[PDB]
Amino acid sequence: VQLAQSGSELRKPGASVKVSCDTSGHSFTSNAIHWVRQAPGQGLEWMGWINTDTGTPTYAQGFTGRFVFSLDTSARTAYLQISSLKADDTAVFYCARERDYSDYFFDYWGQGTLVTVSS
Amino acid sequence: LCPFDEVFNATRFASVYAWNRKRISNCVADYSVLYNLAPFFTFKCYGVSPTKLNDLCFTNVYADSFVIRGDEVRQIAPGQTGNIADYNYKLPDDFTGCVIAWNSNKLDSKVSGNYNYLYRLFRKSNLKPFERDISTEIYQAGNKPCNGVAGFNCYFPLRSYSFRPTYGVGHQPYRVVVLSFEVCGK
Amino acid sequence: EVVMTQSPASLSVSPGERATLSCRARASLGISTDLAWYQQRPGQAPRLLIYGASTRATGIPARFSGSGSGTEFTLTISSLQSEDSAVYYCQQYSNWPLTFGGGTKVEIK
Ligand SMILES: *[C@@H]1O[C@H](CO)[C@@H](O[C@@H]2O[C@H](CO)[C@@H](O)[C@H](O)[C@H]2NC(C)=O)[C@H](O)[C@H]1NC(C)=O
Repeated sequence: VQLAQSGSELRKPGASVKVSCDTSGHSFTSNAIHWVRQAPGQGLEWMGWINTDTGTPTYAQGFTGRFVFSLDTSARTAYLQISSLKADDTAVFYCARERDYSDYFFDYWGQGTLVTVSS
Repeated sequence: LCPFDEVFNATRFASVYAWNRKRISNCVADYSVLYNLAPFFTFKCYGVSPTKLNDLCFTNVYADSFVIRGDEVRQIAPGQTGNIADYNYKLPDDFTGCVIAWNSNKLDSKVSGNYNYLYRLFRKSNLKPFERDISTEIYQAGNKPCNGVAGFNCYFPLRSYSFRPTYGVGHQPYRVVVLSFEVCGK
Repeated sequence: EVVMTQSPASLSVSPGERATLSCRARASLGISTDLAWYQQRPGQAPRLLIYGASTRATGIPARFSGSGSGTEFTLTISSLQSEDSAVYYCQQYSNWPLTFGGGTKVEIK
């Protein structure tokens, strides 16, 4: 219920950021691990998901092109790639994993990784 | 506008033997959102040309959605025979509409096997067009009555698809949406 | 996409008083009880309160009772405590623009 992600990270505009999400703390009967973005003041925004053991990523309407989902060789930890960071891309990126298969609500949530775009 | 994205993008698709039927009435139907999507691997239309859908008005539009494997996608057509056509979903010989199917291996397949999708294997007689049979009575394949007890020559009519990612293209799950025409395009 | 209009945008109700949170979705055909209620206390990550329209997640107290079906959904919290002052989001797992709600800031008088 407390999937371990990576820590907060400061990246200059135009750089790239690596966000991890360790999932091996529990046993999951699901093939999907979802990514949720929360702005520093606004609400939750669903980014997409990546298919575990298949590696096929899916993105939302506004989170495509610069956002890349990737998995591990062991298909446990899921990585998040943001390239060409803008000054408005600072946010907290939550890693959500559903408990049962095809139950698309997120019982298990990550601690949250806050990327900051400044100088 | 018409709620096509409530139909094609829905998370839950029903098994083929219990296919859903969604009413689409009193709306503007823009069918150009269907053509220009990369994953739709079968946009087949019967009696209407696909490029002329935006110029036609229909009194009702019914969207039947279900999940089958790739090998029986060809079975969803007027005048077709087999397990899906005869026992699960029959299209009339004078069917006027479009059949849309796309591979959903990332959504409906599980490495340990997705048993959630069922199809009807045994039935006394072939289904009439657009007829739905959700009965799960024990099929009597022989002479001795089953009395609701499965066993020898007493088969449960429903079977499980067992979708897995490692299966071949023909064995992967396919999400099928059938549009029935008989709602003005713009 | 299915867009939620979660209202009121901010509540302020006394402890021990029912707080009704509503989440309407702009879905033509409806959701049919495919709604999930989350709770994000300041700081910590969101916690799944109610999956589906009515049934609650494991470990959730009986106060968090859910309701609604199709388009109009309502979450009620009975006998609020100081630890229920959080932000509540609603999600549809019906289509695949999975969308969260705008959120409701619940405040204790
Ligand atoms: C189902 O949802 C997908 C998004 O996951 C829609 O795909 C988008 O469609 C719009 C046009 O309507 C395009 O501008 C986007 O680029 C598409 N995004 C992706 C990721 O494909 C799709 O249109 C929806 N289905 C229907 C019938 O509207």
